Amino acid sequence: QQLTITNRKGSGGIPSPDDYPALRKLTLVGPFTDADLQRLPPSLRELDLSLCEGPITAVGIAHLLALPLDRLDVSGCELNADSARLLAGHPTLTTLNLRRNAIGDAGVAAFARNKKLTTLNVSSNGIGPVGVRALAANTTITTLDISNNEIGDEGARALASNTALTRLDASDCGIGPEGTQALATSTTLTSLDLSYNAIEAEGVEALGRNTTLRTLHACGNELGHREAELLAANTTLTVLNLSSNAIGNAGARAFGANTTLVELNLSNNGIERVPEWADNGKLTTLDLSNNQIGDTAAQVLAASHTLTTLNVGSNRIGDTGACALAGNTTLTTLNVSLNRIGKAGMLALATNTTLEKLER
Repeated sequence: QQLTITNRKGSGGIPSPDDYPALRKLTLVGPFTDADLQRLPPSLRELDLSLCEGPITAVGIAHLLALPLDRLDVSGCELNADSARLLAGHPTLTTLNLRRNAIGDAGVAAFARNKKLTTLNVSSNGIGPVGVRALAANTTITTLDISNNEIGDEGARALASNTALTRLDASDCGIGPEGTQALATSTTLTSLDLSYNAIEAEGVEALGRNTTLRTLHACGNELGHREAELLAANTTLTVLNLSSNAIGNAGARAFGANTTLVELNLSNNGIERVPEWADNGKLTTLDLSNNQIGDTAAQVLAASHTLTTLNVGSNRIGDTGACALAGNTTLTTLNVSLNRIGKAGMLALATNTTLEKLER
């Protein structure tokens, strides 16, 4: 019902459908040729050609069209816009990945016509803003990744005009404040990832004033505590992630008041003090890894009535904090990796029965 073939000596003959007619997944690894997948069993409903390194050309894709699978490679194999058009051709494919394939603008333009693809990943294919203007025409992909393609603010606006996309990853797309507000004004987007982007304070303010997003990523855009306050004010988001910023103690303190967020990842923000999240808040999943949390902040954290999933790896909590945390009977997933905790704290944690998963 599932296979993984990993030939590295030239190209291994594919097993005919006679060998096994009961197959859902095929994973292929190493160098291969196009006829190899020509012999593919129609039993197959999925196909991973990420790990293959062979010189697959448009002819491969062509033979694949026959297969009734609804899943495609996770990396492509230096496909060109030719295999992009060809792939939009595929009838049953509901999820296709094409990351790091460098099909031009033209290539992605093709999927503008697809009517079955619900989820497309065309990540770091060199797509300028014009393939975006093209592809935003689609009316069917509900989920789409344009990361590491330089789509400026115009590709941002283009996408903000689309009205089928509910999930858009746009990390490191060269977006700025303007395209950020463009996207902030959408009303199909429930979840959006503008990381490594250099959106500015104005873009953050746009997003703070949004009321249609439910999930938002802003990792590595240098957001300070101002941005943190702006965001924290937003009462509509349930899942926020601001890793690798400088939201400092002040931004943490801001989020302390937010009784609306459910999960909040504040890793790598140089936080030292943590505030007191409101009781009867909604936050249940806090991530504070790679901060500069001492034992004191661990005791504060340990006092939360609502947290059930705390991550506090790569910090400085010693035994006192490990104990205090262990006293928490409401937590159920606690990670305390890479800390300063010693055999006393290890024991103290061992006593805790309420906990379900623990990394130490």
